[PDB]
Amino acid sequence: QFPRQCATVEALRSGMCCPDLSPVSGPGTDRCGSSSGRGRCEAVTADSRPHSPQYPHDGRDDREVWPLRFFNRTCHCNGNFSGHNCGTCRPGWRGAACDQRVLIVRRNLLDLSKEEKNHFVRALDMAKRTTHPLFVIATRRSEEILGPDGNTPQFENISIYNYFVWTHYYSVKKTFLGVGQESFGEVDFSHEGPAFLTWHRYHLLRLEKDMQEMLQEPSFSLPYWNFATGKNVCDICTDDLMGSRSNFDSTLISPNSVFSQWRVVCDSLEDYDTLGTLCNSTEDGPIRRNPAGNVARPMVQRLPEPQDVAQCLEVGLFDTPPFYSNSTNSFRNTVEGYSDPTGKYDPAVRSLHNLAHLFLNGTGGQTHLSPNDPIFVLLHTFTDAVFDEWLRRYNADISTFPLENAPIGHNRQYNMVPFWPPVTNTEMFVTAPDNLGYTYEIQWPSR
Ligand SMILES: *[C@@H]1O[C@H](CO[C@@H]2O[C@@H](C)[C@@H](O)[C@@H](O)[C@@H]2O)[C@@H](O[C@@H]2O[C@H](CO)[C@@H](O[C@@H]3O[C@H](CO[C@H]4O[C@H](CO)[C@@H](O)[C@H](O)[C@@H]4O)[C@@H](O)[C@H](O[C@H]4O[C@H](CO)[C@@H](O)[C@H](O)[C@@H]4O)[C@@H]3O)[C@H](O)[C@H]2NC(C)=O)[C@H](O)[C@H]1NC(C)=O
Ligand SMILES: *[C@@H]1O[C@H](CO)[C@@H](O[C@@H]2O[C@H](CO)[C@@H](O[C@@H]3O[C@H](CO[C@H]4O[C@H](CO)[C@@H](O)[C@H](O)[C@@H]4O)[C@@H](O)[C@H](O)[C@@H]3O)[C@H](O)[C@H]2NC(C)=O)[C@H](O)[C@H]1NC(C)=O
Ligand SMILES: *[C@@H]1O[C@H](CO)[C@@H](O[C@@H]2O[C@H](CO)[C@@H](O[C@@H]3O[C@H](CO)[C@@H](O)[C@H](O)[C@@H]3O)[C@H](O)[C@H]2NC(C)=O)[C@H](O)[C@H]1NC(C)=O
Ligand SMILES: *[C@@H]1O[C@H](CO[C@@H]2O[C@@H](C)[C@@H](O)[C@@H](O)[C@@H]2O)[C@@H](O[C@@H]2O[C@H](CO)[C@@H](O)[C@H](O)[C@H]2NC(C)=O)[C@H](O)[C@H]1NC(C)=O
Ligand SMILES: *[C@@H]1O[C@H](CO[C@@H]2O[C@@H](C)[C@@H](O)[C@@H](O)[C@@H]2O)[C@@H](O[C@@H]2O[C@H](CO)[C@@H](O)[C@H](O)[C@H]2NC(C)=O)[C@H](O)[C@H]1NC(C)=O
Ligand SMILES: *[C@@H]1O[C@H](CO)[C@@H](O)[C@H](O)[C@H]1NC(C)=O
Ligand SMILES: [Zn+2]
Ligand SMILES: [Zn+2]
Ligand SMILES: [Zn+2]
Ligand SMILES: [Zn+2]
Ligand SMILES: [Zn+2]
Repeated sequence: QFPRQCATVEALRSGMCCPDLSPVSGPGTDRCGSSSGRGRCEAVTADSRPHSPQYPHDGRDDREVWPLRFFNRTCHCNGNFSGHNCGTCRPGWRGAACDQRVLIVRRNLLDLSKEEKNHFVRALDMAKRTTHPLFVIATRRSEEILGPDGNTPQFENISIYNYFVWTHYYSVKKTFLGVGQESFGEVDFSHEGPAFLTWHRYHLLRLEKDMQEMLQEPSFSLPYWNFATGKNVCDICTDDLMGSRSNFDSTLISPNSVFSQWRVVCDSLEDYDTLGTLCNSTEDGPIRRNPAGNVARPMVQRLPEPQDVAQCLEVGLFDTPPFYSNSTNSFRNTVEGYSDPTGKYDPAVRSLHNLAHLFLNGTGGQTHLSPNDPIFVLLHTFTDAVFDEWLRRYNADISTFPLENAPIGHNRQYNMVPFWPPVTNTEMFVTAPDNLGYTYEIQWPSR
């Protein structure tokens, strides 16, 4: 989850992740672009406030108070600069002085031209195969991060797209259970709590930026899938888009799609939970997808109705106690899909976002794997657009987003795990057009 240049013995020893930008006088000369005034190496701010109760709780999880288990100093950027070394710009700005406004437009995948559809599928396929230029991932927990001989960092290179899968995995995986140790209650830093929407928004912003850099196309934008159609089919499961069903195995993707060649990451839960390792960059096994084919669970065999979206946008409180999968009259819990579209909780219901995932009946609907299916991108940009419209309706009213006692990872000033550099739920809780450099071309149902 860290810049390559800080995944070292010295950097972990110093507790500093403050890489050079333009070090002309030898190493360590231009930390955070300080020599041009772009930023400075400073102490990190991490959320101190208490999280909702956990039984048991020994507090040894590396994700608590992220990222202080690893680094306590980072680059704090000035003005409109940003990035791990202050070498780029805040979203909505570009140029060497980061003084030129930019606005990109996220569009319905089906409204794209034939040529733009092909461009998008080629870009995703390239992200799947190209090494992330900046980040490396840990294969081991903190206490074993330097290897058996105490001098070998257990980090691996990873593709742009696989890094997107890994960060989601790391946010949901179980805290490691030794011998004789009673099983902990489950935690989730990115679902089942108010950080659901701010977490997934940043996730997307980072993938978009990585792909813009990979293509050298500053204007590249992620499109969205309008899943609120009521349909009994996936209307983007064609061989020019996300891939139709294989005629040889109805849970596989058509071999006339590039996505039939993708192999998934993070699918060895049993090894992670027994050996106490983390997901590494080795791929293993194809995407499984089978839209509408969950015969056991019939409620999951049709997609959300258009009016499900108009209804959830009436729910006027962002979230409500106890800030969890059983909140009621919570906009967040409604869009996430644990409560019906009017606001009303009910443990049997699956709506909106959760329904879209479960409809896929495969890789796309297991929480540790789901981003391995690229439909995840398009389902999350749609979910984000609903979030953005709610932010516009209700003047970005953050007041019900709890400062304390939310499930771990979900307090308002938590650094969303495991993103780098540190970034709070607060920073994503803004209207995108004016604050984050992007808008959606979309029409809402008028009820
Ligand atoms: C910011 O980070 C600095 C730590 O760097 C890493 O990054 C953070 C994020 C964590 O991951 C951290 O674990 C990493 O090390 C941090 O400075 C570091 O602070 C630690 C904790 O105080 C220092 O270690 C302690 O040093 C004292 C005194 O130094 C002696 O060193 C040797 C012995 O090894 C001999 O020369 C003498 O005995 C010296 O007196 C030790 O007494 C102490 O040992 C005891 O505590 C540890 C656990 O803390 C036990 O395991 C031992 O058994 C002992 O009971 C520690 O080893 C470390 O030197 C220091 N590093 C540097 C480079 O300065 C800084 O404090 C953080 N800043 C803030 C604001 O938190
Ligand atoms: C995608 O959809 C598939 C079909 O809906 C999902 O598979 C089904 O998942 C359910 C829920 O876990 C399984 O239910 C269990 O069934 C066993 C009994 O097993 C046998 O059931 C029938 C006979 O009744 C038999 O024909 C099957 O071959 C099984 O051997 C119960 O004892 C358990 O308590 C539990 O209810 C189904 O078995 C399973 N069905 C099939 C056809 O596999 C699949 O999980 C979905 N995948 C994803 C990722 O969403
Ligand atoms: C990266 O992650 C993969 C997935 O966890 C690792 O591969 C897996 O490693 C385990 C443990 O070494 C293998 O299990 C063992 O297999 C032997 C031989 O069949 C068996 O006798 C043992 O009882 C044990 O179960 C597992 O098969 C293997 N799976 C795959 C896909 O190869 C891999 O080692 C990780 N890499 C690093 C650098 O940690
Ligand atoms: C992990 O990757 C680094 C960096 O790779 C470079 O940048 C990537 C984004 C991609 O573009 C690669 O094709 C690039 O090569 C590798 O770094 C090289 O490592 C060797 C020795 O390990 C060193 O001699 C080279 O000079 C390094 N180059 C740079 C730019 O740092 C590294 O090897 C990879 N690690 C493993 C285990 O494969
Ligand atoms: C809603 O469900 C919770 C479920 O338990 C916890 O909820 C979150 C805090 C989550 O982050 C996890 O730690 C847990 O799964 C119910 O919590 C219970 O609350 C009662 C009353 O306050 C308490 O005595 C219980 O011990 C809690 N449960 C556990 C597992 O300890 C909560 O009551 C539910 N509320 C509604 C309105 O249904
Ligand atoms: C930088 O960008 C923000 C984002 O909208 C803008 O509001 C602000 O006025 C800008 N300030 C500077 C330092 O130019
Ligand atoms: Zn804790
Ligand atoms: Zn998710
Ligand atoms: Zn291009
Ligand atoms: Zn209908
Ligand atoms: Zn999701």
